[PDB]
Amino acid sequence: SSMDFPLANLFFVPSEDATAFGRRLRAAAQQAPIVFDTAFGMPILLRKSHITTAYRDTATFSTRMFQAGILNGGLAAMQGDEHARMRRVYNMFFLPRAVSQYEERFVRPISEQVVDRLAKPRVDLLEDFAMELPRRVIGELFGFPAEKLHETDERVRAMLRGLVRMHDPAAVAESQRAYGETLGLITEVVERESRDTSDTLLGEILRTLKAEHMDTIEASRQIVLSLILGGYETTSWLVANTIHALLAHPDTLARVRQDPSLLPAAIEEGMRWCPSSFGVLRMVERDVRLDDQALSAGTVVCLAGIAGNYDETAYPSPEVYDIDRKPLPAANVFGGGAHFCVGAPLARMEARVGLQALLARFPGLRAVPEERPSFMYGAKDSVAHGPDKLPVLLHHH
Ligand code: HEM
Repeated sequence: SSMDFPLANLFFVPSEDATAFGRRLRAAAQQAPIVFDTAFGMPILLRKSHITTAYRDTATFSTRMFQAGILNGGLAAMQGDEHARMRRVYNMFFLPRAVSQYEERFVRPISEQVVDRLAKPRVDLLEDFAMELPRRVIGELFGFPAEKLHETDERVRAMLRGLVRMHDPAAVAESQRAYGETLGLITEVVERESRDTSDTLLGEILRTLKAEHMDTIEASRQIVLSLILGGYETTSWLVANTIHALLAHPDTLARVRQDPSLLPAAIEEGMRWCPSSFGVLRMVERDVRLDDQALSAGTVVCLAGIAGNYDETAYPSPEVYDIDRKPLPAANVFGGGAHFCVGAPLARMEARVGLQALLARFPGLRAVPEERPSFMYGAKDSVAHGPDKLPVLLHHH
């Protein structure tokens, strides 16, 4: 629902160049501050000043559109003080100390097992590594088998598609259907790990929720749901895009293999160069003017904060994957303001620890030379921008 905005098609466009997405967004930002994306179904805010303002004025740009779907009752759908309260609690699970504990207890072991398992006939690091690792990690946080989560794949994406394409009745309906079909699993996990007294990081989370007097069936389900949507599906694509960036720049890959301390930068520059999400959705709560542009109350819009990822003035030669950029580029993929991804520290860590294992174990790692991946937003019916595959050779050396 928009007005005088140029039509555009920025998201669902395949390209063999992983930079195409970023460039397109940037190119559109230079033509106009707001466009209407016909495939994505809403006005897209592209100018940094509009976006940074919008992240901070939550009463004008709210997350109330999430109150009408499966995320109702979760953190993202909360507003004002209710959100602040609950965010305080979600924050406790992602503190540096907690995140390191997860690294030693789960993510390092699991990443090593996942990687050794590849030493397989025809390796695709998307399905065999980037999807595998986060799924197994969530498996272990729940005390639940990873193969049972793997069968939720199509449901997890159906759930997510209805959170983005909410202008689409069928996507919304399938999102609800899929949640209902996954409620059993989610409730089971909650019951086992809220049990008498047992031991999963999930158990610790549920005991914390109770200690803070926020223990409800909805809250417990929503946390579990978060861990699935973010810590499994969304994290996968961040790992995939980072890998691709390294494979596509073998000098940089070599440097990183020789000095793993370069990994955090490799990941942050990854998020700039080849971002896995677009930003965020927001509901305009009052008629608002943004320079010459007008938006009506009731319009859902997208803040495409990644349109700055290719601003030459901030990141010269934006097409170039340069892990030496300093300061490191600001991570627009996690959103902004009060709703900024609370799981980021876990996600960044899974990527670091997973990649380090991979590069340690296969010095010979390289892309298969003329099977170029294809990139688009909507890859595999997800809500990520990502490759369709990442075929690799693990030797010579
Ligand atoms: C790794 C586990 C993850 C978990 C458990 C998780 C969880 C969450 C939660 C609960 C929120 C809502 C926070 C709030 O409203 O205050 C959130 C927001 C968000 N997360 Fe994640 N997340 C994860 C990973 C990721 C990854 C890898 C990405 C993107 C690459 C991502 C992108 C986002 C974005 C863009 C938002 C903002 C939505 C908004 O501001 O409206 N997250 N995450």
